Amino acid sequence: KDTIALVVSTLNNPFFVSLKDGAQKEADKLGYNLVVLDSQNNPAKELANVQDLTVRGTKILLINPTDSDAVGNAVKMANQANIPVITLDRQATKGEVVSHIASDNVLGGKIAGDYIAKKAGEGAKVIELQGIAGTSAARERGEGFQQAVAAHKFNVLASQPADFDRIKGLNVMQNLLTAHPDVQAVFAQNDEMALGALRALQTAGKSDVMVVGFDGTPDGEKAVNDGKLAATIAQLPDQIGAKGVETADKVLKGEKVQAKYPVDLKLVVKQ
Repeated sequence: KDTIALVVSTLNNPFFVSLKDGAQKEADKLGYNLVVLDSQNNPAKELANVQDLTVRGTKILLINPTDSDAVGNAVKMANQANIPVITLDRQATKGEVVSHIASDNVLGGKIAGDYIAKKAGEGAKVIELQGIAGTSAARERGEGFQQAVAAHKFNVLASQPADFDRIKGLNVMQNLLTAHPDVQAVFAQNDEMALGALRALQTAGKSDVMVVGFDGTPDGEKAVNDGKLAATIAQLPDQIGAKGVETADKVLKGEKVQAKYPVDLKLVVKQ
């Protein structure tokens, strides 16, 4: 029985427990023994986990980095030991990686935009609240939304960062609202920003302006069920873990794998 190892950023969040669960079910299904190591959101422990795995002759390393920049050296221990590395959710800035499996953030953003078109109409006047500048999530969600901006002929009144934060989402939306009162819809690159933006619009007496979030968090999905948030984009973390294990399998069977395998996601609306 061959062993596939999974170094997970943390098991303290439901998102990553699903990622582990999806990886476990797929591994069982493909006939592998999955060794799971928790990094406890600490790069030093992640580094120790990868070193432990190298000396125990692991065939492939599935690693969900605690941080893209900090994982560099952990990937390098695996690279030198000749253990193929596959990243999950977060990319590794440095180090040789055979494949990266994450959500299809581009499709996510396009989905959000298509929904805005469905409810606000073609050529709608929209505002976009971006995530932290430089992060891959903000970049990919942004280009996905731009695909919907082109296809649906959206007029983007404003597009500014709110750094994936609820308080900044609130304050930025407040500023943009007064400067662009003709806004018909908002696309926030995470539920925190969307909720922040919702709070801002509620305070100005503008709950007729639809807000679309992203992430499918407990708070985000709750807001959709209450009829506050028009929608959210839920990720499928279990599918990231499953696809990662399957890609490891293809690598172990002597196959050449794609660099990326963007995982599908779903539009969450009321009902």
